[PDB]
Amino acid sequence: MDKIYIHDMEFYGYHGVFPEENKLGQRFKVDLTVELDLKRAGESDDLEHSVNYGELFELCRKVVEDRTYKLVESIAENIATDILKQYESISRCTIKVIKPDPPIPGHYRAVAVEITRERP
Amino acid sequence: MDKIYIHDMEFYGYHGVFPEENKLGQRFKVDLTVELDLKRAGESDDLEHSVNYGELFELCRKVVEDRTYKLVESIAENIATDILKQYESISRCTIKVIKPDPPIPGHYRAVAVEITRERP
Amino acid sequence: MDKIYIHDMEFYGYHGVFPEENKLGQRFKVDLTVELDLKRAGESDDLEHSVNYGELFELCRKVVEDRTYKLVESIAENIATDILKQYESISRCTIKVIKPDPPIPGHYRAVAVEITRERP
Amino acid sequence: MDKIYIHDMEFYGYHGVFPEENKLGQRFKVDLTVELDLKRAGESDDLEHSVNYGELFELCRKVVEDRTYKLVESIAENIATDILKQYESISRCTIKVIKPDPPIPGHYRAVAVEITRERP
Amino acid sequence: MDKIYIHDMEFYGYHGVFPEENKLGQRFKVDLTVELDLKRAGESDDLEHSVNYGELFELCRKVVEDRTYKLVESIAENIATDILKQYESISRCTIKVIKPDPPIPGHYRAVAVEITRERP
Amino acid sequence: MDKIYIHDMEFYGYHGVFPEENKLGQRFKVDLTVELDLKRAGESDDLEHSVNYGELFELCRKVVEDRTYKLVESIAENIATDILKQYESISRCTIKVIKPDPPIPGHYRAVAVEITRERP
Amino acid sequence: MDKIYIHDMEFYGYHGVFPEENKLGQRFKVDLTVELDLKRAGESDDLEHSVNYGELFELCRKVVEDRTYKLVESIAENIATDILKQYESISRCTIKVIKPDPPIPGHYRAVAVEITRERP
Amino acid sequence: MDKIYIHDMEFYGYHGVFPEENKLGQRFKVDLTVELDLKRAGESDDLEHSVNYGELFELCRKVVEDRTYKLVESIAENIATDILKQYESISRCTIKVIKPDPPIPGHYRAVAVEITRERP
Repeated sequence: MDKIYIHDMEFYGYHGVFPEENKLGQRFKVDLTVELDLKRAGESDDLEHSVNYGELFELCRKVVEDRTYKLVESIAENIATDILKQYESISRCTIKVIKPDPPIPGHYRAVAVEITRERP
Repeated sequence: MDKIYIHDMEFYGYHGVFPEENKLGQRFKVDLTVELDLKRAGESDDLEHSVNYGELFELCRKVVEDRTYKLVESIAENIATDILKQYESISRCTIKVIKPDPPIPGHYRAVAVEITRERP
Repeated sequence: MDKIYIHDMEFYGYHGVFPEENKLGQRFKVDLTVELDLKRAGESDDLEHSVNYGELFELCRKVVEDRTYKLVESIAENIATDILKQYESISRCTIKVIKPDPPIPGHYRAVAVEITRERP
Repeated sequence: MDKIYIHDMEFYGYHGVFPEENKLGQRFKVDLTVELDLKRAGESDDLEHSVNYGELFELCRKVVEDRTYKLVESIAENIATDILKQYESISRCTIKVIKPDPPIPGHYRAVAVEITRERP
Repeated sequence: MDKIYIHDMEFYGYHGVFPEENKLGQRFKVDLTVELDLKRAGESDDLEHSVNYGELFELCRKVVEDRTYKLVESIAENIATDILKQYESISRCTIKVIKPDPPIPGHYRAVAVEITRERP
Repeated sequence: MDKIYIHDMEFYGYHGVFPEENKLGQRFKVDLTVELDLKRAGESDDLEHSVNYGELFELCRKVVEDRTYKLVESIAENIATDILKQYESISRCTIKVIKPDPPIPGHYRAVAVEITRERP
Repeated sequence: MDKIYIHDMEFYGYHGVFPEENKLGQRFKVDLTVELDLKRAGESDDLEHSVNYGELFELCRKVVEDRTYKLVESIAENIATDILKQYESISRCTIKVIKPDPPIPGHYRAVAVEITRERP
Repeated sequence: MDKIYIHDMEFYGYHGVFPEENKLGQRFKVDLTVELDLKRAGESDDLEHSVNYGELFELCRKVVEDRTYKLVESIAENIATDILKQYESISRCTIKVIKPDPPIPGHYRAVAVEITRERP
């Protein structure tokens, strides 16, 4: 189905299991995909037949920056949950939450969680 | 099925919902995928058994640069529509339209719309 | 299904078919994907309802750096095997092992092996 | 199924429709994916239960550099054809041939053709 | 002399000569370099003898995001001036203010201004 | 002195010694640096005391795309000359003209020429 | 003079002023440059007349990973000092210590310190 | 003075002190800069007054791929020497020879040597 993307949103949050992460904080990145039929929007050039991605950004901003969880998994679930609650037009969404600088002695690009959620 | 790609075409257009975007303009990027059986072209080395991607580029150039819409969704729909009208050989096409520098206070790589279209 | 990623882990190992590779060694990179239902972890914000990716990293570290095989294929199989043995919560995993600097006179980015493994 | 990759092989060839491309030549890039069950190779650490990707590279080198076609589509077909002829172990392969610097006045990253081929 | 760098700070600001830029805003990037004797700090491992680069970031964040000018030149002049004003130990500084997405119809990576300042 | 940059302007031109290049064309890139006192502009926030870099882009776009030379050296000389001719406040400039895709059989990122010019 | 470089060495260390950084750790990067006359080595193809850069790496790995300081300035000072101490043929060196992921709430690529050292 | 660059030439060579490197080989990269007066060439658009950079590439390809040394220092010395020997108009040159994949157990981007040469 037609999809809207928001690529590589960068936030600074305080999520983590260690209390030392809650004090220091670190970068968190989010990739967003929402599914929805967008033919009526492109047919009509009318934004009410689509979804404002500027709001989609503010949703992820609040979950990552205005809150503090232990698991990045909780970030993905609350982001996806809040997407499906407020946009009935969206049928399904895939949320990827990236932790690029975790306290994992080693060498890597990032660790990440990725979920797909739809309504029952 | 066999596919032709045109990766990361960069245009400068004036699409957007805000009138201040229509005056200033901004970058727009398009990723194109068309589906079509290309065995006969590779078997014969004859361009009429394939599709000239140089024309495929000019199609996207006109829709993004020679026109001004409100929604990038309308860019993807008109690009895909004009592909399917003029190339009967193409069975299906996926159009991705990227807005890398939208007026969204925040931090991200881009927002994008992506559709898949075929004939009825 | 919900997935955990570990992107682009870089190790230095001594795997290879040529004995001259076993003496010199070279870079090896691993991309990891594990499948598992992570709703209960995001619902509860409790790490025991998910998998510690810091351990997931140490698993790949041992297979690539604490051992020496002939084939990178054996790296992917042992990494995936050791994932499925120790985490019953993981249903399926996809392992990609990258050899970026092989003794292949030519020009390329990398050669890689990629497998998907689940329990019988 | 298990897969072997060769990422972003760079060659210099003389393929093209215009005679001016046949004289000047240009860069050509190839991404290769072959499908084959690699458990027996990783189980045994024995290269005869897998495929030498160094030969896989030389196959693409000859088709792109030792020959001159009109269409890049013919490059993908002959590469895939020669893969399936010489390696019965390979069940399916996907070939992507990239033309990064075509004579297309405009702005883009590349144009490319991508096919998937198996035995009848 | 010795140097401290703060590489590629990314902000969202509303600078610009045109009124449409002040309403819409756009990304702004800053590269910072300051010059000072760091030998005492490295020998003694004592921040008392160096400059907190977390403050240097806040100084830059202040000019770009807490203020709105017509010119990016004014960002560079006010960042620099604020530095020599507050840090006696800093002898010289080079400020580079990047406007990656200006309203210039064309194809480019960015435009920027760079200044170097010391005390008379 | 202080500096203005226009980083990685990308054009499509028909420069080249060989006649086949003039018919086919290829990408051309230009890095621009101009030197001038920017202190008045940053202090007063007044473009009257600086140089419109939107014009500096158009000057470069003029030489590369509105003209065809044999040498990229001629691009650099004509860009520079046009700058010192039109901008009294500019004391010195460095022009770098990149030919990323020349017809040189080989493996490389680009070839380029760079000149620096001031008034006698 | 002539120069040897060791570009973008990546380590994991526990440096930092805050106690939480010493417990958690983070990535540290180092760019190394040493200056020395290399003409004898290039003319004679004899390492006896140059410096083993495998040792230069181990010297850097020693300071970053075998030691823990408060300041990255101390990394640079101890790397440099260890170089001029052990390599008579090296006349001057420039050390740059990068902290890509400091606990600074904000958006940036990295912060770093850079020193240059010679003998009195 | 004015300059010509040949950026990131990639070769495959068999240089190295250890015998295992000579048997296996590895990538080698070269950055070239030559200095010369280019004003005549840019003013007259006449290659007669400049240097064919296609030859400069072949000179570099000659030393790296047609020869095998112990040291990368010898690559730089022989590339430079061959340049000042064959191009009277070139006043000075800087050669940088990159060994991206040396057999150093560790994590880094590359090691390299850089020399600058002029005539006595």
